[PDB]
Amino acid sequence: ESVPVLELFSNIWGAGTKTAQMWYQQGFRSLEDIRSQASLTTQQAIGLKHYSDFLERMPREEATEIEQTVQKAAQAFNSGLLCVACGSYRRGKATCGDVDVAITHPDGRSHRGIFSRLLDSLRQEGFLTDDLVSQEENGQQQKYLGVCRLPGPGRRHRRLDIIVVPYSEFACALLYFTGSAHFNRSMRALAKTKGMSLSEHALSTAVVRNTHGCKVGPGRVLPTPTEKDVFRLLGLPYREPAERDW
DNA sequence: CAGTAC
DNA sequence: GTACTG
Repeated sequence: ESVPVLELFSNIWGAGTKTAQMWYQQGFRSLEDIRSQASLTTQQAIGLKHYSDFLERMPREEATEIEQTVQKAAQAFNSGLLCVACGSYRRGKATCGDVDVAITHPDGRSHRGIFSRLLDSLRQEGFLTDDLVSQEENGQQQKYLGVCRLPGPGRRHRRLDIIVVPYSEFACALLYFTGSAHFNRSMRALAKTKGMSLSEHALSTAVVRNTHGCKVGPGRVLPTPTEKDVFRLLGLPYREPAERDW
């Protein structure tokens, strides 16, 4: 009966195995026990009150409405901005556990300062209901993880991820956000073999390494306007997102 | 460390 | 395999 309890606790957002185990040793057995007695982070507190909803996958159609809600608000600030949903949605599978949204501008200048008031604009609609994390200091990009909910009767809370990237990095950002995770690992794993490096920011060549293969060199960054450029520079056949669902 | 994003 | 903040 311990294993199921570790399952129950691990399905709380923000809680993993180490926390589930600690909660078990404290004698906690139910979600009610956790809510009333355990020390929760604001994250864990939010994931616990949205436990059922976060546990339910969403239809592709509803993920569209979520992206468009983001898209419309973002563009109101600017016509130029691109709001492309990634992750499970872009890979084209029928259900989504979350909605990943990448945002950029063709020029590479107009994207700055939007992130802060885009989030503010969404909160006024009543769209955003909770915030999980913010990474304002992330290179030239910002990432937000929060909880939204579409207008209307009988609607569930959903996990929402927003990142804002420069057009110089829009390629590797999409390559990261669409995934999948296993797919991203394998591709970056191949980069180490070829003496390169792949991040959500850029693909880099001439990357130095030591005897034990630990990285000591930043390498030089190769310009990649789109997803096909990085695929080509890696000596690999391009694959569509649907083909990326590993 | 632990948990998370893909 | 990278890369964040908690």
